[PDB]
Amino acid sequence: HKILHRLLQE
Amino acid sequence: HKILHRLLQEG
Amino acid sequence: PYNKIVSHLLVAEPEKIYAMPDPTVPDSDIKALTTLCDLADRELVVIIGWAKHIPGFSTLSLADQMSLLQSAWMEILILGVVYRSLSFEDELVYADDYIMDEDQSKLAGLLDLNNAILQLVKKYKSMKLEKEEFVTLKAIALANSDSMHIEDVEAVQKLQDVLHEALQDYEAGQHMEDPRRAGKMLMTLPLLRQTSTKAVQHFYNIKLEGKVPMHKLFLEMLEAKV
Amino acid sequence: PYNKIVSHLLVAEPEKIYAMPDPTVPDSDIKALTTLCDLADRELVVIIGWAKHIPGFSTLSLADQMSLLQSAWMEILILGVVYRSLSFEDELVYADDYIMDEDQSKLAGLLDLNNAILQLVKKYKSMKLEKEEFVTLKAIALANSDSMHIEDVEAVQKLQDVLHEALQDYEAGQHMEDPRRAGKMLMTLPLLRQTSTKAVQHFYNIKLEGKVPMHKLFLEMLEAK
Repeated sequence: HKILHRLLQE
Repeated sequence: HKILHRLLQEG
Repeated sequence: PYNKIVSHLLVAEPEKIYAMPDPTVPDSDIKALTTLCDLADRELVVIIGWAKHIPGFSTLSLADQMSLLQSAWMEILILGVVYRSLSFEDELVYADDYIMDEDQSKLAGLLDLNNAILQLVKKYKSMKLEKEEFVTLKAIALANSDSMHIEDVEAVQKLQDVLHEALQDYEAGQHMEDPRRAGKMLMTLPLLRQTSTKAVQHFYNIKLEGKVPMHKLFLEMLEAKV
Repeated sequence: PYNKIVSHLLVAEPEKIYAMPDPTVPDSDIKALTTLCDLADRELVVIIGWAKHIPGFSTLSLADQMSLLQSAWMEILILGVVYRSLSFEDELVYADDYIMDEDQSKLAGLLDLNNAILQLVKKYKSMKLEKEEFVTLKAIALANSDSMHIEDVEAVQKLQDVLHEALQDYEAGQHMEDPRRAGKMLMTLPLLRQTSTKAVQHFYNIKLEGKVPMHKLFLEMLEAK
């Protein structure tokens, strides 16, 4: 649930 | 698939 | 006032079916499952007799009539459980004499599956699913079963269109307030398909575990290469 | 000359992608699987960027945004493969540089799944699916993901209405000769949902197996509950 969190967070 | 075929054909 | 087909599907709607769990047999996961599997078997008999009333269905080839039912039987079953449960909360009305709450489910090892079915219930609850929409949706799910082995593709597409039109007719004459209601109804079919294949898989495992007895018809539908 | 949302989605369509199989390695299932798994991971970074451009999506909460994607990502991937295969026959264009046929599939251990994805193709081909309908349908599938972990159901339900209304408006303007066109498009979502969960569980069997290498995102989406 981290990567996806990072990409969307941009 | 025999029961199905039978119940269906009945009508 | 509206659709002749919807009126016809309303009259063809079967009478209530009961679970009839043995009051003498003590509760357990096997009692519950054996009960649900018995209810299903009888339900299927009724379902097959019902499909013959769907306009244009009985004119397809026997092979096609079988392919559609073999692919959609559990969706038709689930839809019925869902509809009977609209007026309840967190409970599934498999039958008037067999209503399952959370605990009843956990004990039958059906918590996940039932929670999925309650997701469906929740959606129709919010849309205030009417009986007319319910019967039409069942016919549509059967016709839109997506069976691989279909003979007369065009005849099945025609069946889908006929039922789809009946649904539009109803939503336009009865729900002018929401010009997008027919589509919202159709957009619920995916979750129905999802939950259904999941239910079919779960009861196949029970079949393999062999600890629960089932009748020939219910077994035949599980077996079917779909 | 149609709908704003539709136009917006046409423009927002991601740039074409490539499998770029490795010449050094001899054709094999592990190679084929390692390839698709490699492509998919890259396509996912693309999808996440694209999703943020769907009208209203970014509006949701990160939590909701995430839930939808972990739930619908495989449907999106498949819809792309499906749309690309429309001009072909009994073939699946996973990428321009990577087209699979019956034999390639079975040898890749995917003739049953790819045979299903072609079921979708057949349906869309007989309907004459247009790019406008394809991009809108892809967004609808994401918004109509049926995730059970959503936080603001109403907000997501609004995202759905916007997208659905766009599809209806589009169909009402460009395909007036068929009053049910929009509905028929929506009626294809079930097969997409089915084919999509099948594919996911299968590639989960591989991840658990361990004979094929996968990247951090693709895997993250796969362990995604």
